[PDB]
Amino acid sequence: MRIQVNAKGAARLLSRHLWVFRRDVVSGPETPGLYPVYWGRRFLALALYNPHTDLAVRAYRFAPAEDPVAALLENLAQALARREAVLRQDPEGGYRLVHAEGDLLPGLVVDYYAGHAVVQATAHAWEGLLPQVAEALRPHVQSVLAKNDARTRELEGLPLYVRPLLGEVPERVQVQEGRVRYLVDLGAYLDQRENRLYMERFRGERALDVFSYAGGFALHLALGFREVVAVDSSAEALRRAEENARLNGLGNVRVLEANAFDLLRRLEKEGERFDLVVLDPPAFAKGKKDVERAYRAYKEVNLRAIKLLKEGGILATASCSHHMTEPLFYAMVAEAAQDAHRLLRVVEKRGQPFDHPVLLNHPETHYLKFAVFQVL
Amino acid sequence: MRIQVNAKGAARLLSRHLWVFRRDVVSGPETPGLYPVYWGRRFLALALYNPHTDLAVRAYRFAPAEDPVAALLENLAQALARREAVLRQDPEGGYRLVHAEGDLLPGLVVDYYAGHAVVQATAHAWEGLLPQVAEALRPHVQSVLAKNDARTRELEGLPLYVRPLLGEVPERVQVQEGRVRYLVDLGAYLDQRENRLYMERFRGERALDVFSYAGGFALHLALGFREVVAVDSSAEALRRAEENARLNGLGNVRVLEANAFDLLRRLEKEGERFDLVVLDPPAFAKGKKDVERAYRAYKEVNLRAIKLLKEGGILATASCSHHMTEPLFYAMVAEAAQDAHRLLRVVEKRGQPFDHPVLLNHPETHYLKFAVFQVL
Ligand SMILES: Nc1ncnc2c1ncn2[C@@H]1O[C@H](CSCC[C@H](N)C(=O)O)[C@@H](O)[C@H]1O
Ligand SMILES: Nc1ncnc2c1ncn2[C@@H]1O[C@H](CSCC[C@H](N)C(=O)O)[C@@H](O)[C@H]1O
Repeated sequence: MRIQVNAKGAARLLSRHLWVFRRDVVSGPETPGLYPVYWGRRFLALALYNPHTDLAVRAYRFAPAEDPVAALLENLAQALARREAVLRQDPEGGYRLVHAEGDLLPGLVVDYYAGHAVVQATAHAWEGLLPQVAEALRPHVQSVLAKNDARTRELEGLPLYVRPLLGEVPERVQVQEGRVRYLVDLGAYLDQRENRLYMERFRGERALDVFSYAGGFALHLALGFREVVAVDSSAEALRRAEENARLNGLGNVRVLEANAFDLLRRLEKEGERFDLVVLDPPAFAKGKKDVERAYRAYKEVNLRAIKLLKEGGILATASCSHHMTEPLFYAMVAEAAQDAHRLLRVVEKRGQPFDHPVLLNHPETHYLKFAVFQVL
Repeated sequence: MRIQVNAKGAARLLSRHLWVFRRDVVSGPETPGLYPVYWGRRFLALALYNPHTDLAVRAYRFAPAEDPVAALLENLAQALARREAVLRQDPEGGYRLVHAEGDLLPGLVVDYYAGHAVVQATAHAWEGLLPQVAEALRPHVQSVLAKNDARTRELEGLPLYVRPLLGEVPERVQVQEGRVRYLVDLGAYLDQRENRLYMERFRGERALDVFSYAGGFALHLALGFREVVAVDSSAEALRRAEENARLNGLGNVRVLEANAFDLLRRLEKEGERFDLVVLDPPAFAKGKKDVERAYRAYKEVNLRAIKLLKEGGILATASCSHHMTEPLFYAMVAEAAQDAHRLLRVVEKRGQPFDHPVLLNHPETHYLKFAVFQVL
């Protein structure tokens, strides 16, 4: 079987982007699987293919190989390899083992929560290879969970479920993130792992960790701040926080359930002023249409946090959405510091950690933005 | 005396940008100096003012102070302070003491080359304060040179010259940059200091440091690469390189005078292939008009270096021009890796070191872009 694509799709794969959408496909196999892609009789790549989706082709190799399935399971080896050296030098931390496209393993995500792996396939061809994927994980895991309930799997013609693929997987587990530890529900945002560690270098009296979830940022901040106030919407989240709090021996970490948009503008009126504020909200946009409205949401919250800071305070602001490009994200923060009539010096601009790889030729692998500013 | 500005200029200073151009000024003192700025009878800031230039106002304080000259010399203290802690923990390295606008000291630049300071005033009001500036520098320098030959000083109505402002300043001096040392002509690009140190983590056979000047990158690379080949135009530059080379005890550092644009496309034909390439060209654009042509220049050289790399090699590419914004710079590198049909993974994205501060509300303080990619 061969996948044929037009001149547009051919150029995309030659520029090294991995996706070819349906409208640029001419002919393709009858069923989902691993097939080679051509532009006439010129080989372009090997790929994960689905004939029933707008995103039809997902390249994982740009050179012909004897066995397409071997080549794939090969990328998985080299992807697990790039980690290991770190997996044995900190077997208790939380790291990503496979970051889909970024590791040339499209539609596959596999996270490591200190021994207990969690696989996540979202491309049809993977579903049947879950047993091989698990085989490569045993030399490092104590178990493997298949969390395939993603609503995204429905577009692929895949069933929604969740269940073990090796050993026995607990209900939860603790992760050693630097000088602190946290729990995961076999919940954890490994993307901000190294940015949370960055925050340990700051000292001060009051710190306000907004959109904190389980208080990942608060635990690190509690080590250098008199008081820390983790804020969130889901009461279930703040709870995991208090739990992570005591588990570390931290008393200076009071939580506070509420809607950040009301809590902030309010704290500004009551005269509340902090030494460091961390903002780490969620997408605010599911589609290219939310970009406009999302921009305002992000702006408000940042404008507000800036006003809550004392002269000299630190602002750590972030975004994880693929709809909030980096130039936009930074434009917004400047729009916020502008309206606030406050001058922010740039402390540092960070992105995604090494275990969440980014491919230049494939923009969609780049979503995390993390910046640290000092108000003057 | 008071400086009056229209509604546009008033908004610029309220958004915390420091410049107000001539067309947004209503009334101002008869001669250059330090005056307060108002929008009607509403105080906006203190500033360095020149009535004969398009760039009329340069804010250095956004609050009224008893003594405008004291406030200025105060910013200078807090600017020298932010360094010192580092100046005593590495008294032999090269650091920037004053980065103009970024330190709220407009039109003033003062570099430290291991004890020997070099001041550079480009705003008229500073010229008469050079003696006070030098006073704040003695507690740290062995001398102070006034390199005021910048062609830019002519717009300000200032004379072009160069001469000592304290002690005796040598003809040259060595700087301790990490695990290597280099010479300066009382020549040195302190902006790339911390990016050169970053490069020490790489190992490999052949490394090609293009646009190297005195071989700052080559000296660091020689520590982990079999051979290193510093390239440049000015033969006088490569010479300082060989000198810096032997001074470190490095034999694996051959230089090569030539025009990078010819040398690269050529090396591609001769089949030359490297393990790491560093590109650190100059502006390529003096004005907003060169942006178009500059873009192509930057693109070519990057496209070429990418083709010279082996599968797995590292590319460290940079830009120091204020006309090549960051999104443009990264677009160009993607355009290059695209045309090259090579897939580049992002190793790291860095900017300017702490001693070359950037102000969010004032874009012109941000010019350095430094990125590291791994070809796959
Ligand atoms: N409108 C809203 N107001 C306040 N918090 C919200 C919100 N909408 C979502 N959130 C919370 O924002 C959080 C984003 S995830 C936070 C990640 C956390 N800092 C870590 O590093 O682990 C979620 O926990 C979510 O419950
Ligand atoms: N057309 C050209 N071809 C090759 N090199 C050039 C060039 N134009 C300018 N250069 C060289 O590019 C260099 C830019 S400065 C290099 C900085 C150096 N890497 C350091 O870290 O100290 C200068 O030394 C300049 O002489």
